[PDB]
Order: sequence, then C-alpha cells, then structure tokens
Amino acid sequence: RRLLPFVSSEDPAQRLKQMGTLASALTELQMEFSDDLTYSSGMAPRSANQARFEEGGMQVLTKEDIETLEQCRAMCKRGDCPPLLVVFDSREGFTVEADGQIKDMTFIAEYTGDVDYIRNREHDDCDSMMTLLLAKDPSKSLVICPDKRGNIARFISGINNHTLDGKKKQNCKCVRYSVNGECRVFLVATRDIAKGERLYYDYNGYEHEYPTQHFV
Amino acid sequence: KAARKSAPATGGVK
Ligand SMILES: Nc1ncnc2c1ncn2[C@@H]1O[C@H](CSCC[C@H](N)C(=O)O)[C@@H](O)[C@H]1O
Repeated sequence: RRLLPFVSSEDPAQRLKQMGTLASALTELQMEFSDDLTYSSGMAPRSANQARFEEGGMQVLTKEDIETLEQCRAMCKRGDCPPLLVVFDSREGFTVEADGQIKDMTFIAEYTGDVDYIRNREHDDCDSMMTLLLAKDPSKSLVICPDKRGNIARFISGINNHTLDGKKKQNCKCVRYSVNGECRVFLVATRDIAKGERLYYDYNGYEHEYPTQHFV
Repeated sequence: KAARKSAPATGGVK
C-alpha cells in the first residue's frame, strides 16, 4: 500500500479560490500560514524532534513514499494545493471538504505548527494540539501547536468516538512517520472521497486525550 | 486541561 500524490484542481481559478478560503480562515484565527514544522524560542528545539525517542519505535517512511511527499510539497510551493475547501459550519466551526476527487491512499497534508514540549502545554487551551513524539520520559514528549502558525490540517474535523454510527464518517487517517530520523505527522485518505465530502479522521488514534462526546 | 489529538506511530495507513 503506497502513498499517492493528490490531483490539484485543473482550473487555476478553482485553486486560487481554494487557497483563498484557507487564507480567510487563518486570518480569522489571526494565524500565519506555515507548511512546515516550526521551532520557536521558549519552545522545543529541532534537536528534540528525534523519532528514536518514540516509546516502542516509529515506522519509517520509505524512499518511495518520501519521494511522493516531496512532490506534494513541491506542488504546494508552486500553487498546486490539494483540492480542499475550508468552510464554516455552524455546528462544527471551520471544516475541510473535498473540492475535487481524492482517491484512497492519497496524501492530503502534513500537520504543521509550532513544535513544543507537552510539559509546556499542560494548561494550554488551544483546540488543535496534535501529538508529535511520545517518549518514555514525559518531559521529552512533543506536541504540534498550530495556534500562531499552521496549515489546512488544523481545520480538519474529527469523529465522535462515542456514538454507534460515528465511526462511519471517517474517510481519512492521521499517521506519524520517521523522516530523516525526525517525527512527522501526515493525513492520508482511507477511501475514495467525492467532491463536497467533508473530511473526518479519528482525533484519538493512539491516546484518548481529545473529548469528542458532543461532536456531530 | 489540555485536549490533544493523537495518531499511531506503527501499523501504517491500512
Ligand atoms: N465532528 C465534530 N462536531 C462538532 N465539532 C467538531 C467536530 N470535529 C471538530 N470539531 C470542532 O473543531 C475543534 C477541533 S480543531 C478543528 C477546526 C475547528 N472546527 C475550527 O473552527 O478551527 C473541536 O474542538 C470542535 O470544536
């Protein structure tokens, strides 16, 4: 099972419209766009992000999958974003929906933001923290914090983990891979997604640190 | 009290 590159919307106007909805939502949260993990002052240094610290080890991204990742990254640099729309919903807030077809196993996005120690965010109110590294010594565990800087991944919805039919909405998955010895968080489609379909993954895919009882 | 999304480090995608 191999990672697939996304297919950008063919109409350049559709791509600019898509990128506009993301810029609009970032502005609403007073955020700066950032398509990479950032290491800021008073937070974690890039040297703390080493996948060998992950308790029980971390799967390694293959050379073939790294190539695909690099293509998608290069596509986003020149304006070929994945076909995604950030859309406000009154019951979910900002959400992300496919604005074109996304095939099973397609790379959607990396979860970016500021890398920080979990120890430093025990009190933080940010609703979009994502585990990066879970170390045996908890003072070395890292979390991605897209509160000041981030990308589209922070807007993607999660499933209700408590309802009998909530699992049926999941159409993508968040996974952590070692890339050049560092931890990285990616989102991948787990079935074919149609245009207009809202994206949902399991926020509690390893720990159970996200309350979802009230999710729609 | 800190809500955190989390993802597995093994098992692949499918
Ligand atoms: N299925 C769901 N039902 C209701 N709210 C959801 C949801 N999935 C995600 N959310 C909302 O999104 C938050 C996670 S961050 C996702 C982006 C956010 N909706 C925003 O406007 O920026 C959650 O705390 C919850 O408020």
